[PDB]
Amino acid sequence: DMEIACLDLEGVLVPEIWIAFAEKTGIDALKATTRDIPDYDVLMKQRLRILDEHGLKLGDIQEVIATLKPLEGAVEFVDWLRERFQVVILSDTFYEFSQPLMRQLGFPTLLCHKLEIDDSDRVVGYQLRQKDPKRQSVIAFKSLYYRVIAAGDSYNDTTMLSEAHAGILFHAPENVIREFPQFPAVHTYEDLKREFLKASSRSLSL
Amino acid sequence: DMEIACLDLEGVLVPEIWIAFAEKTGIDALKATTRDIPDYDVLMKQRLRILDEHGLKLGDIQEVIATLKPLEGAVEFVDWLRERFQVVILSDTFYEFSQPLMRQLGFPTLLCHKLEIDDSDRVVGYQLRQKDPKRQSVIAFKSLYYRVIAAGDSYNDTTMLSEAHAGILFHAPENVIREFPQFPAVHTYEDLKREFLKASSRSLSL
Ligand SMILES: [Mg+2]
Ligand SMILES: [Mg+2]
Ligand SMILES: [Mg+2]
Ligand SMILES: [Mg+2]
Repeated sequence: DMEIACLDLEGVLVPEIWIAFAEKTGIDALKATTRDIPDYDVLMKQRLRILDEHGLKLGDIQEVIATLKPLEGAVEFVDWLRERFQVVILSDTFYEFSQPLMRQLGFPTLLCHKLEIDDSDRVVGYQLRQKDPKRQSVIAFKSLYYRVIAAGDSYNDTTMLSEAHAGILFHAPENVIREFPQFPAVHTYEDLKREFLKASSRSLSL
Repeated sequence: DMEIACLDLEGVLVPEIWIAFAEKTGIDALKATTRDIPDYDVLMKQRLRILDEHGLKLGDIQEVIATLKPLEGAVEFVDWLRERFQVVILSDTFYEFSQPLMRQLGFPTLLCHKLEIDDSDRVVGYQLRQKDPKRQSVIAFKSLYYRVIAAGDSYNDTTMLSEAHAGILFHAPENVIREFPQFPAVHTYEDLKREFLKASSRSLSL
């Protein structure tokens, strides 16, 4: 009966940060995701190039991300979940990029990657923490004898969902839902609550 | 590099929960200690029996514990820490006893043990998650390539502190302080902040 709820960040609790950053700054180029560029090391090399070409330092970038908001209903959902589970966020975001949004969620433990910042505050590099990081985080909780219930919205979440004791697709695209019928797929926070209740070994209230 | 701050709960952020609870009830028989009964299983079995004899269901217990508050300054300290680190609380108490205190700290991730609750809300047993749970939690975060900075107040916390990359003693007894000089020993939240800054590999502000 010892359970950790692991959540993806972008698309589950907050908007896709780079697309939202692109929308705020008018830099259309930054709307690009893995659907356009598969290799995260390349995409991260590129995104950082574009930022530097626009003279956007870390402080500048954080100013923009500070104007973003959690998805409607997301904070209430996190509050509900924290009353019932230990809540850990597993994301391929970066600490320095996501900080203003994480504050609005009450800074739940976040397991993600980091940036490399020079003495002039420029984003020159990044470090991926490890391979298959969300799956490996689930393994770490299993080593502590936790049952893990995980929710994610995209293909890059399916290893986490498969490794967990129970996985839930939230707001997932139809292709993903069709490819992974083993996970319940829901698209409202209330329904997501109900899937956490179904997956739990405990008797919990909605 | 990437840093998790692990905090012991009781004595660092909140009062010793069992002892405070037993005092608040006025029931002398609930006040027996590990000194009176050094076998923990026998002690816990006795506690559960006396609770039941006095009709104290989980809801009654939590109502009493909900009158406890975090130590003066602990709320601010947790907030300060969450701006700078990923924060995880480690404890040898039970989820059901800590829940009303955790709520007051914004429900940071808590890795601890669990009680067994029957359908009538009676406390009918307990489950320890694993041996040396705090030390093993540090090992789990190391398996995800985190550097761990830990703080604790007791002799038993020293396994956790030794396992961490940096350990800090907070409100520790003289015997612990002197036998473990490798951990800086402090007793105010401001000094605790300063020890987290010293232990960090990153440039962080007070
Ligand atoms: Mg996502
Ligand atoms: Mg999505
Ligand atoms: Mg303690
Ligand atoms: Mg103490």
